[PDB]
Parts: sequence; structure tokens; C-alpha cells
Amino acid sequence: AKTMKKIYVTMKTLSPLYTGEVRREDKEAAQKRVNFPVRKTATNKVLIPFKGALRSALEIMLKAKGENVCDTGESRARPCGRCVTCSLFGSMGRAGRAS
RNA sequence: GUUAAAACUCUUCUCAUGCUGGAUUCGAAAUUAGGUGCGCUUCGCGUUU
Ligand SMILES: [Zn+2]
Repeated sequence: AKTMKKIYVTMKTLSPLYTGEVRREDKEAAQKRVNFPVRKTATNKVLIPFKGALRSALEIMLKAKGENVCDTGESRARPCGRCVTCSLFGSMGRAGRAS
């Protein structure tokens, strides 16, 4: 609308962290060095998915609260488009407000 | 057996020139490389005063 909420999130690891590498060429290049490479950018910086953990977190607690929420984790699921997690993170036609 | 018969309105000359299917609209919306696996096994801080 007229405003936009910018939430700057700084995350500090309180234990080891592993996000696995998704790129085929980076995994096949590292297969003789490490059997579980970490997802890194090509600027040599660690890249963690953030949308999808936020969505899973909100879906589990809003399902526990009893407020209406669909499951976008079940296989080939279709987001309902009416729940609040479909508003923030997206549905098939309305898209996520929370970029 | 027609004031007859006989004599091809013929030859030559490009519908050509000038004008852009252009304008408007994002392949992107939905999907966490996740799940499983204990740096463990072996070696007395001896000896020497
Ligand atoms: Zn929904």
C-alpha cells in the first residue's frame, strides 16, 4: 500500500550449523573432500533458506492453536489462499507479502 | 446470281511512385537438500635421586 515493513534479522549461531549444498556442480566438485558440503554462494558466503522454515514454524503453531491454516508441507499441496500463512508467505495466485 | 472481290485500327509504351504490424502487458505464483549415523578404538605421568 503506502507503507512497507522492513524487518532486519541478524541470526547468531548458538551451535554448529548445517545447510546442505543444493547445487549439483558444487556437490560433485566437493565429493572427494566433504561428503556433506554446506550451501555456499559463489561469492563464498553461506546461504541458508529462510522462507520455508518461517512458513513451517507458523503452520505448526497455528495448527496447534486451532486457527485455520493449511499445510504446504504435504506432497504437491495447494495453499488455501484464505489463511494468514497464505497471506504472509503465499498462495497459488495471491503470492507472499513477506518477501 | 450483292457498284462485287481483295486489305487483321496495326505498331510503340511494366499501375508505377510515396508508407517498417506498430503500440500496451516481468514465466511467475506455491514447495526449508531434508531425513538416518556418538571422533571412536589401542597406550597407567613411567623412570631417576
Ligand atoms: Zn492457507
